[PDB]
Amino acid sequence: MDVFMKGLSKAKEGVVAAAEKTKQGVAEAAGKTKEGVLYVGSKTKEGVVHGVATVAEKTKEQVTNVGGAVVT
Amino acid sequence: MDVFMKGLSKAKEGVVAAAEKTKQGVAEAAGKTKEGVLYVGSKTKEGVVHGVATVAEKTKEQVTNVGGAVVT
Amino acid sequence: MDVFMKGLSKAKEGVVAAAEKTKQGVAEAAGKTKEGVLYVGSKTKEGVVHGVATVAEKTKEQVTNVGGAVVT
Amino acid sequence: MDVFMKGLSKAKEGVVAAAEKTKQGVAEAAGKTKEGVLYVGSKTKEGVVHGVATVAEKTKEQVTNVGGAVVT
Amino acid sequence: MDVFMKGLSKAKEGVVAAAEKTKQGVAEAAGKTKEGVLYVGSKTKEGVVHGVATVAEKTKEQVTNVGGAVVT
Amino acid sequence: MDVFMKGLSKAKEGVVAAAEKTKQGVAEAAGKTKEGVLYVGSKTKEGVVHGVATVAEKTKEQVTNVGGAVVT
Repeated sequence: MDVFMKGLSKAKEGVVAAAEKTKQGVAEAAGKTKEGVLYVGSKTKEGVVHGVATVAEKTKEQVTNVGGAVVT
Repeated sequence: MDVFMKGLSKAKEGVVAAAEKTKQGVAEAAGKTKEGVLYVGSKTKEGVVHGVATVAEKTKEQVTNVGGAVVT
Repeated sequence: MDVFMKGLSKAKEGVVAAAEKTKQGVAEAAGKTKEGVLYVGSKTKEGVVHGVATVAEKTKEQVTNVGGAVVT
Repeated sequence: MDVFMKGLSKAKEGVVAAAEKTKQGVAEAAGKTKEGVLYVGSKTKEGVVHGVATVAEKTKEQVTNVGGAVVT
Repeated sequence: MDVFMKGLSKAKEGVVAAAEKTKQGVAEAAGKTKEGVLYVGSKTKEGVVHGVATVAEKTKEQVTNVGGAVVT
Repeated sequence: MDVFMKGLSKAKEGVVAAAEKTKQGVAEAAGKTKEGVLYVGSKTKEGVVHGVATVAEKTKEQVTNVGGAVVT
């Protein structure tokens, strides 16, 4: 539940770039997150949690652009 | 539950860049986070949590841009 | 639950850069965080937590930009 | 956005009564309430607010029952 | 945004009564309340707020019951 | 945003009563309350606030019960 607002992003002879909560080359395994969570008289059971992640880029001469400007 | 607001991002003969809570080349394993969490008369059980992560970039001549401007 | 506000980010013949709580080349394993967490008459049990993380960049001639400007 | 849950309300030779957030003989005028309200880059204007309320019961021998049991 | 939970309200040869956040004979005028309210880059204007309330019960021999048991 | 939890309210040859944040015979005028309120880069203007409240019960032989048991 994220809110993103941008009023009047004006650019003239320039660059108005903006990159929010971006993931790039990220490996996550068996993680638990909780935001704005309410438990009232509740029960929760959970067994073994097994997770494995991997991010392997073998790269050369890459131009990656998640938002913004790249002039090469 | 994050809120991102930007009013009048104006640029002229320049650069207005902005990068928020970005992850890049990040490895997370078996982590637990809690933000704004309320437990009321609740029970929670959890078994073994096994996690493994890996981020390996073998790279040369990379131009990565998550927001902003890159002029090369 | 983070709040990001920026009013009138104006740039002229210059650079207005901003990078918030960014992670880059970060390895986390079996960590527990708690922000604004309330326990009321609650029980919580947890088993063995096993985690392993790794971030290995073997790199040369990289131009990484998470927000801001990079002119090379 | 209220939640009301009742599990196994059992009664035997007795009374299981329950009255939640009830109003009775209540007068409200020109009040403003806000619960879980989020304003993001918003404008709000409001003129004169004129309100008048009145609750007048001229009564005798009344048996009022909002939930529960009344044995007279 | 209130939560009401009741597990196993059992009664035998007795009374299990419960009255939550009840108003009775209450007069409110020109009051402002705020619970869990977030303002982000917002403007709010408000004019004169005029309010008047009144609760007048001229009563005799009344049996009022908002939840619970009344045996008379 | 109030939370009300009750587990196993059992009664036998007795009384299990419970009254939470109840108002009765309460007069409020031009009051301002704030709970868990966050202002970020926000403006708020407010004019004259005029309020008047009144609670007048002229009563005899009243049996009022907001939760609990009344045996008369």
